Amino acid sequence: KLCSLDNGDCDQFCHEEQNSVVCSCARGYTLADNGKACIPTGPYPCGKQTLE
Amino acid sequence: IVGGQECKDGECPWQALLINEENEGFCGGTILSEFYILTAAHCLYQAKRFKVRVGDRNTEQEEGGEAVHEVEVVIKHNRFTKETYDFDIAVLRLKTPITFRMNVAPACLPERDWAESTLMTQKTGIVSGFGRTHEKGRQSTRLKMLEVPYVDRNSCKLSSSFIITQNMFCAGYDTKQEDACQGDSGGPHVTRFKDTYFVTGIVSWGEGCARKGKYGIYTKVTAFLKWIDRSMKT
Ligand SMILES: CN(C)Cc1nccn1-c1ccc(NC(=O)c2cc(C(F)(F)F)nn2-c2ccc3onc(N)c3c2)c(F)c1
Repeated sequence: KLCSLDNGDCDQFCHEEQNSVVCSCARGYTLADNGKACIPTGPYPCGKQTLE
Repeated sequence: IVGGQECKDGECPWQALLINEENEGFCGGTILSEFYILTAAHCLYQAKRFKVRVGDRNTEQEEGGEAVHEVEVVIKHNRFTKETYDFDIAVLRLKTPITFRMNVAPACLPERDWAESTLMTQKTGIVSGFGRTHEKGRQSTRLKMLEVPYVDRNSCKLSSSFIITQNMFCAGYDTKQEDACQGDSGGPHVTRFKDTYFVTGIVSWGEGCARKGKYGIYTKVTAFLKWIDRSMKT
């Protein structure tokens, strides 16, 4: 079910284009090489509780 | 916040507090970026002059991470009206950038379509603030957070004495004694997805707090994402 099926396996945003899932991230994140995971570009990325 | 628990160290880093001249909070806000705060438009009618404090969890002590910021620009939605509380949204641009650190970090702005299908369909959202802890009591000196269920739109419209427009949504409990309250207005309503929190609403209003058969009414952020994008340039 694409994006309906476990968020299309995306860490964040999921889009259905040509019966294919397309993952994307929030500002401040970089889509990982697998095209699914979102990696923080710098310190204190949005949406993350602070640990340090 | 009625019920719920304290925000522990680093748990609600996106919480902002609008403070008046007497240096006391009267509303909340959400950190969107180093320069922008998201709050309720109706809060701009609660003080002639105000600033924004971030990184605070206890108003009685100096936890060291607190930082007060002067507002450079107030961007209130022109369609807001206190007659209906519709379009209860505003963006504040700070004069100096917020330096992120422990207890000071932004919440993520989601994309509308994804947020409405995935985030707003989750069982719950998280609301937080320094507002009243009971309808007839005082504002808390401690930042609280509360997990609030998304409420069925029909149910909530039936429960309201006032019109729930397309820019509002309900969250909270029918009878359970937990709810946002006076003073939390303008504060964050975020939804957690895979350990990342996205802004989904703005504390707006409610007929009392934690009253039986009443829900907390929030501004539907996903309906203003394009508006927020544009405001974050003014
Ligand atoms: C101004 N008129 C026209 C009434 C109106 N028209 C449309 C909506 N409303 C409307 C109804 C009730 C309220 N009145 C509160 O909003 C309120 C009063 C108090 C108390 F403590 F009683 F003074 N507390 N609130 C409050 C604030 C933020 C909240 O977030 N979630 C909640 N349940 C909640 C509750 C309002 F602020 C606007």
